[PDB]
Amino acid sequence: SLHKMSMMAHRVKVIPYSTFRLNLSVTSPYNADFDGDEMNLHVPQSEETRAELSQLCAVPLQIVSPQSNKPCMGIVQDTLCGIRKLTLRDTFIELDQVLNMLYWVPDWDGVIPTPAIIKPKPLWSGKQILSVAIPNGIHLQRFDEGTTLLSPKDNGMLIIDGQIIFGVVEKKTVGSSNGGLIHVVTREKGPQVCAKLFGNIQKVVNFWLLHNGFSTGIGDTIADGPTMREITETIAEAKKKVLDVTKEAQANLLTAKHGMTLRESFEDNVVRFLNEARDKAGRLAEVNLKDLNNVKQMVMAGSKGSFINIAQMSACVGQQSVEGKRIAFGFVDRTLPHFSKDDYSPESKGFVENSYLRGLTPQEFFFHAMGGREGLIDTAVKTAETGYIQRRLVKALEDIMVHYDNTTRNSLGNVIQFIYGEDGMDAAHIEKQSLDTIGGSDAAFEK
Amino acid sequence: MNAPDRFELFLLGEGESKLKIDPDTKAPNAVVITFEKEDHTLGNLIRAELLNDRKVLFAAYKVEHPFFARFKLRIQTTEGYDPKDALKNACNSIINKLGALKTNFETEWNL
Amino acid sequence: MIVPVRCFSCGKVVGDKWESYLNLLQEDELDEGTALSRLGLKRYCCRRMILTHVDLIEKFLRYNPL
Amino acid sequence: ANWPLPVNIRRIIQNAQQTFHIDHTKPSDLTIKDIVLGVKDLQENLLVLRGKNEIIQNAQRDAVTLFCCLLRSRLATRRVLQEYRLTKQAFDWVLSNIEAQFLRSVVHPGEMVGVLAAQSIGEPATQMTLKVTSGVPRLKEILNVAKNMKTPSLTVY
Amino acid sequence: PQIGDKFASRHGQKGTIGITYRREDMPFTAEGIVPDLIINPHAIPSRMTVAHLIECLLSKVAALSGNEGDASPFTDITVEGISKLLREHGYQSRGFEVMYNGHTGKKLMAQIFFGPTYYQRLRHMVDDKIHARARGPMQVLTRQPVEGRSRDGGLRFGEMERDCMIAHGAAS
Amino acid sequence: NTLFDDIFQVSEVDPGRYNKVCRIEAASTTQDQCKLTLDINVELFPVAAQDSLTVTIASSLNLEDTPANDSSATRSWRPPQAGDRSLADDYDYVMYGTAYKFEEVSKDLIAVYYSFGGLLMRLEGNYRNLNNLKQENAYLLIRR
Amino acid sequence: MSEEGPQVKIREASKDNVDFILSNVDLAMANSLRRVMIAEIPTLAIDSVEVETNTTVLADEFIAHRLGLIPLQSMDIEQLEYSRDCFCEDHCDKCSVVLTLQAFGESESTTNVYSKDLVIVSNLMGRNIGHPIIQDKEGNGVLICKLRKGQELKLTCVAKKGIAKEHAKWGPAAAIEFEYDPWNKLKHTDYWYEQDSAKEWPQSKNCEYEDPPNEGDPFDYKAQADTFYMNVESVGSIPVDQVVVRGIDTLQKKVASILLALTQMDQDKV
Amino acid sequence: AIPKDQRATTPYMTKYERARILGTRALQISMNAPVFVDLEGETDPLRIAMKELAEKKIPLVIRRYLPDGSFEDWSVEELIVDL
Amino acid sequence: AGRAALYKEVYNVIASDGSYVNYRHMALLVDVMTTQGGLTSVTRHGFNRSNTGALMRCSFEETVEILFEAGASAELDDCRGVSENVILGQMAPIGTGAFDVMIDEESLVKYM
Amino acid sequence: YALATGNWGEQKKAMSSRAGVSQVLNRYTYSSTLSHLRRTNTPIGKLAKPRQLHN
Amino acid sequence: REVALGKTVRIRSAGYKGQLGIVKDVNGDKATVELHSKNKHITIDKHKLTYYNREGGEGITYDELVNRRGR
Amino acid sequence: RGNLMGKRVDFSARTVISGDPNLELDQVGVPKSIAKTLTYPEVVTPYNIDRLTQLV
Amino acid sequence: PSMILGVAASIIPFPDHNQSPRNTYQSAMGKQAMGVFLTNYNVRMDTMANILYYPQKPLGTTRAMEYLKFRELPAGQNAIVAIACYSGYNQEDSMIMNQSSIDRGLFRSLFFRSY
Amino acid sequence: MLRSKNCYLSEATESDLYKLKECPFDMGGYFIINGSEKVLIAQERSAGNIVQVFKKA
Ligand SMILES: [Mg+2]
Ligand SMILES: [Zn+2]
Ligand SMILES: [Zn+2]
Repeated sequence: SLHKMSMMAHRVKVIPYSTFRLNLSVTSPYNADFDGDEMNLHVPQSEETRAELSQLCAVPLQIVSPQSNKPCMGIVQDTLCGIRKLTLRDTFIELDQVLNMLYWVPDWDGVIPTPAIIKPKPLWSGKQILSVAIPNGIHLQRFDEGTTLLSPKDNGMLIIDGQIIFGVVEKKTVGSSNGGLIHVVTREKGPQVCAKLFGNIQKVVNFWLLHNGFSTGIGDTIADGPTMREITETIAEAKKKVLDVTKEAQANLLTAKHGMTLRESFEDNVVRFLNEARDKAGRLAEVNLKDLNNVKQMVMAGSKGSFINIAQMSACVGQQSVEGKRIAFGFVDRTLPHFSKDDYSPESKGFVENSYLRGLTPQEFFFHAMGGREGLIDTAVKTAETGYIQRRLVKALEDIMVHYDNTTRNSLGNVIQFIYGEDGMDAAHIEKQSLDTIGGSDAAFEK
Repeated sequence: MNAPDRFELFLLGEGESKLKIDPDTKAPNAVVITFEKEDHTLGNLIRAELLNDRKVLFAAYKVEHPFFARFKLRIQTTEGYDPKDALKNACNSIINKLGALKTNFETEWNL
Repeated sequence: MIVPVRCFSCGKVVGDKWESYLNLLQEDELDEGTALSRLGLKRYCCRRMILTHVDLIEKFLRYNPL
Repeated sequence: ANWPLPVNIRRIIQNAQQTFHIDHTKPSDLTIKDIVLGVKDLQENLLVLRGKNEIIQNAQRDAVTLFCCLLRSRLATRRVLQEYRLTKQAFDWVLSNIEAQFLRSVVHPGEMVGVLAAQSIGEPATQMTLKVTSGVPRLKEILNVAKNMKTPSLTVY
Repeated sequence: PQIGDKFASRHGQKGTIGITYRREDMPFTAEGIVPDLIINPHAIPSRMTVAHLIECLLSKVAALSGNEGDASPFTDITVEGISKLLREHGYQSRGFEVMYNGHTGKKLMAQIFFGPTYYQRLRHMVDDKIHARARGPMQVLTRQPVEGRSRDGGLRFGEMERDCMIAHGAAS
Repeated sequence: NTLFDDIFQVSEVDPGRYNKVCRIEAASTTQDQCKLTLDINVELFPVAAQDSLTVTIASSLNLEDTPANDSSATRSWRPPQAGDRSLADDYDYVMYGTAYKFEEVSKDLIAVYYSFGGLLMRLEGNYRNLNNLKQENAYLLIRR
Repeated sequence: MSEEGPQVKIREASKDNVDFILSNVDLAMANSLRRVMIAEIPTLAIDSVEVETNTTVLADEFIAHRLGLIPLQSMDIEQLEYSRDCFCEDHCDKCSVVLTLQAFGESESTTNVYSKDLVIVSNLMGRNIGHPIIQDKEGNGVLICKLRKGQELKLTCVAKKGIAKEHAKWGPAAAIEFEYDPWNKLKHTDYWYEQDSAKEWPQSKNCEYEDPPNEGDPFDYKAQADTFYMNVESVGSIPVDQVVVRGIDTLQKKVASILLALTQMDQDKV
Repeated sequence: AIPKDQRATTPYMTKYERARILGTRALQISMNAPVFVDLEGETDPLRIAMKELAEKKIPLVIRRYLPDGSFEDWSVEELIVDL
Repeated sequence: AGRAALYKEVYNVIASDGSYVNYRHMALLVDVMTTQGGLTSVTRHGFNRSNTGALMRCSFEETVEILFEAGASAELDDCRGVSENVILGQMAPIGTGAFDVMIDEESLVKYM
Repeated sequence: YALATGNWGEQKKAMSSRAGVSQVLNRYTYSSTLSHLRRTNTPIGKLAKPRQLHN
Repeated sequence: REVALGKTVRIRSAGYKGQLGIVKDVNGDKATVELHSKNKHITIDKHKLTYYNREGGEGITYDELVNRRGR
Repeated sequence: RGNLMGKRVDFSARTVISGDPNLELDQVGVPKSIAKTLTYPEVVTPYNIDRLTQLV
Repeated sequence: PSMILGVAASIIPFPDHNQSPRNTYQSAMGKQAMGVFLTNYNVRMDTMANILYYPQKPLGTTRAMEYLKFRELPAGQNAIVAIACYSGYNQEDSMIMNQSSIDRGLFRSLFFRSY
Repeated sequence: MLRSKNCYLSEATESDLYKLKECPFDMGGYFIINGSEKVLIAQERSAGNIVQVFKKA
């Protein structure tokens, strides 16, 4: 139980199977998955305890975390991908599916919205149904890069009277963002309204995704011939640059950066060149990928994956490193018995050229194994040290309270802060805002 | 052990009925019908046949949970047309179509 | 241990083809795929039922019974 | 310029504009004197301490300086009569909403601020990832107050 | 097997059964083949388990052809050869298949990856881990609930739970 | 009921990144100020470059039965039946949307932004007189 | 040609598979028919097993499951009442069929036990039910267990009526092929491709029964799915034609039951 | 000591105070105790407590303790409930 | 100046990965650690060597040494800390426990 | 006693002797038994260097 | 006192017709009878279920009260 | 710390968790056996006497 | 070069196409797989014993485990797996299993306990 | 330990192993004491008689 969101009060619903069932958006504060995790349940035994749990530890009352000043819950997993695909400009639904999707909304008033296109065939856009799920009275406006009132890239977001006008819905809108839809709904309406919005959005998106389909395959990580040729050319150019640097250094013509030896600067240059080559190859592979790619769709939605994963899976695996440095010489001036003495080539020092799809040679396989071992050891040590630090910090600040005179005092009564946060404001009721007076020029300010 | 019995998804128990109509106050001339022990087999057919009707302004069905074999059907019809009449007409049309299909299949298989 | 009676995926009865499959494999002298096709299994769901089945019943029967 | 602040004035004014159906063409009914007096009344109505002596009054006055700056920036006369054009009723509604939100945003006495701070600091430490020392060892040496850190540094301008 | 039983693949992809569907509700291909298991695609890109998909494709090709497939490391087997063999069998280069919804019968907009995959059943089952206590056996020294599920023990309220409840403000 | 009418010869159709929605640019073949940028579903209404498409903005789709006497708000749209003729019969592409922006381009040019669900339209007029009766939701009708 | 509704066209007939084309029908009816044929047809199968002696190397539950998975003849399943609807105590000749299996190991080599060794001891009263289904050329059947010398297997089974919804052992159909719109004329799916769609995606075997799409033609938004190609494979308990007829009859019975319930409740409430 | 009526705390009800009064009233109604509102078809003690608190009909007194030791009494009806 | 530098160092450590933490928590931590004239490390020799309650101090570390010192000296545990109430099994004066609820006669005779 | 308890030594001085030398053979699957029969342990009695994979 | 205690019984009617089990706990009218194949306990009326012999034989109804014996 | 700072309590349950998209945000699926095992005391009072008698 | 792996790592197919932590997790969790541990069972009295009903050899065999007798004593089954987002009930790490396959004897096993 | 020179199963064939109720796939290498199989885990230690020089803090 790291934070206060690790234990919250729910409502009992009896189910005919022997397993705890909870909403998907609730797992994020709990930091739990469904791979074998077990979680405890406590039952109050009195009326006052029940009332305290209902009015203080309820799930809707913990949407906004006072730690990061951001919501701790949001749309995750395949729901994010479904909401991104549904809101796309080219997504159109027919009457038969629209009626079912409208009926799936628990609090639908009973009014069928007018379809966007009526003359050739009645078609409803996905944004219309998503806005139907969104309660009325919420106005959200976000402008991304190159976003205008007629944005052609469908970026940003603009909501008027609970109706989506333009912009794809992604992690920046219904996720754990600063000024996302969840935060605005929680601040404007009650927490129960936010919970109902969560439920309605999840239901409609899940139904649409079930009746549409989404998958992934091996072919999503395969690039065309010219892209692989370009990646190979980039890798060869980087290797040639590294070889030239090594040749220059071996002739004592290299100049060492101030405060560094002749070896540290050379190693830094080598690792910088290798990292730049890997980044360029990954960017080329990502650019080559089409909009119908499943991995690209997952990455753009933000539900799972990243650019580095796509790079390592399609173009090239990054250089394996130990504690930030390359593979050390385990033998006498050698990394493996299969190499030669005093070899400083990138391949011999732990640089992987192939990708996961292409397969790894035994040497880079061993280097990757060493990197994974280092990662596992780091996690094992870090969890213990962080647990001890957290216990000490909790024990050292367990008696600090805010009294009725707006002063922060400990158990002994000593004054630590004459006003909480130097402003006397609750953390969960603070939003990031910009001050126009400080910025701008004198002429603009006067005008 | 919390395994539900396998016969509870198609056998009517005690105290519950196959059909249950409750009026809907959200929209005029709208009712909600709850079916017990069937799901996803005849509900789609009923919804499609109701959508084929011209005096039905709304027809949808949903299953609240896969654990329980039940679904709710909502029908909204034009003024002067009882939703039960529309349901009866859809059932009769389905019966006639199924009988015609069976007769045609038997005739084709006979040769 | 013993051959399954029915295919797990669809439900085709494959428990009566083990002896025929062995006889085809042991004297008819053809590869596994053609023997599976000759038996009557066209979907890989049914093919995997007897293609990747281990007959451990003989090992159990090797021990002296009561 | 982007800093966290209690009350979002922009959302309030946008909601007022949407719910009052401003014509954006007809002349406004507001007056400069009325706007200034309303702004001053709203500034004086923000209470965080609610004291009667001089010390508590001064503390309350100087504990809302940033919020007063933001309110003055967002409620200038030129801005009201040019960009965010509201009528008298809309202006009064905006002022009342701002006051209510500010009063509802004040901290509640009895909160366990120490435990909240400890958890809010310890969670990123557990979520922390893997030459200046940084990360878990640096946090540990800061908390333990080490007399001899591994990587001391200086910065001279 | 039931809901909650732990099942893991041969590439470190563990999981548990969340729901169980009958044959009719499961999606089906044009040949009437229904999958035994369904895995969310949101687990591949994060873990970069390409070997899972490669093994699935190789197993599908082997089942179609009837000859055992070789998956030994550092071999000459490539994805292109497996794709060519699958195309020769006449299914798909990348193993994608067209599936139909089991509820309405409508064709799915997105094609679904298909193919056999080796799976193992782990020793952890929900039936051996579910516990519930209400005024059970007592201890002798501390007069506190006993330890262990086999002895009808009670859950432990640790210091972390205590300080979390402190932060929540629920003193009662 | 009618609020706008022009020829609006189109040019430079942009396929974009989508497969069913295309963004087109047009220009009136009469007034020398009107410009129109609209996204349409080419799957249902294919459009080629250098084409004339008579556009029309109407407050309501009802015929002379109702002289655009407002009303017809949140009526729970019903499927069309036999008869019940409306203004959509004459045209081949009818869309319903919401106006959300009223930016003034210049001293005489004004711009009106419409959102037909996920599709946006930017109509620019002149003298604030041609596009004067544009206040709220309206129907867009396009004739070949 | 009986009525202007659904039409059929059989492409191939066999004792185990039937191929036909559905016409002038909607997607919902075809899907409902497929689902009913999958998991709605009553069938006779072994439900309860009594084990008297078991000296084999197989557990009792193993043999019970294997026997329950053995198909049985269900031609006259309509003449057998449900166990829950019968007035008997446990079972009788009018609601169940009793089968006894006895096996002993005499030869030195392994002695296999087949489904043909099952013997019906109850009175069928002329009904064509209870006979194990044998389709092998050698006429042996499903291999139940293997015995060596000195091992004996004596047990008694009872067969009861049931549907595939309660348990998968009552399913009469193995796999049902459902396909429509061989070409993407309705645009009901989006084809994943790398360089080309037609080249990468193989053509279905049903593409020869429909006209190929014409290039440079507008998308027909008024066209719906009306032609379906279905292939039904039977386990062996019930013939394929009888399987389809029973599926249609079961769907009709369900609709009629819904109508009867509606009429009865309308009468009661009025 | 009690600070007369020159009190200086907040004229509103905190979340903890709301929870405590709701729990105490719920327990009191759960036991056989008089109710000063029209049940109107409610039978859950907690909902009865919220109904009583809706128009400030709860005869409870809040005693806010200053850190020094002094305390001022605040009536439930005079406490503004905005949360 | 030391407190400001400590806050800057803590912020740099926290913001190194990219996570965001509200200023109030770090400010409270640095104010608590620098309440006296110098640093008070969060260790056995730091905050656990103050004039707080004996039970609360002993609950963290060195349980029997602190109790032995308290017994040798004259230590009175005024007992409004959370740890002491937890040990004694009483309602801690935190959250909902910071106030007492009383029933007035005038409201009873006025409501009824 | 040494083969059963796993403490290499006599009954006395058990706390000063190595523990875990003898373990019950893991028989859950063939692979588990094979892996258990080919296992080595490094008695360490905090340090990441001995746990890293060397060249 | 109660005859239905530790005697093998067969469940009649309902969804468990023909099942074999042994009654363990009997209280009032409902009788808790375990199941052989299924690892669950079902509570049914003692009158509904028939009574059999432990070794094996003919089955009888709840008339064992008159007989005051088994079999 | 093992008996006073933190102890073991009754009326607690623990089992493997699972996902359910059809459940609301503030809802937990409790198994029937766990619900039967756990109990909550209710004071016998008017407004619920009939329900309590039915449950008994 | 494939002989540098251990007994547990020799079971993983295509280990060079996988991340090293994934291989480590698979090697660690392989010992918990269910299967026929020995053919001597039914004659041995062990505290715990789990035997799969219908063990199946893997389709993607490796040359390394031919000498490990994995094909003679398999610890798993070959099941058709579809990677899709169906009904939203398999999110995070959950999976959807066919009821008909389970009823037909998929992944069921036996449990033996001795007192 | 099993399958040693002093064990009865060293020279046993497949038929003898089957007769003795022993699995032919068993590998041995463990000890059978008190009816429970025990396996000796290999212990890792630094090699002796090796001159090693290190740098102190
Ligand atoms: Mg987990
Ligand atoms: Zn099959
Ligand atoms: Zn009978």
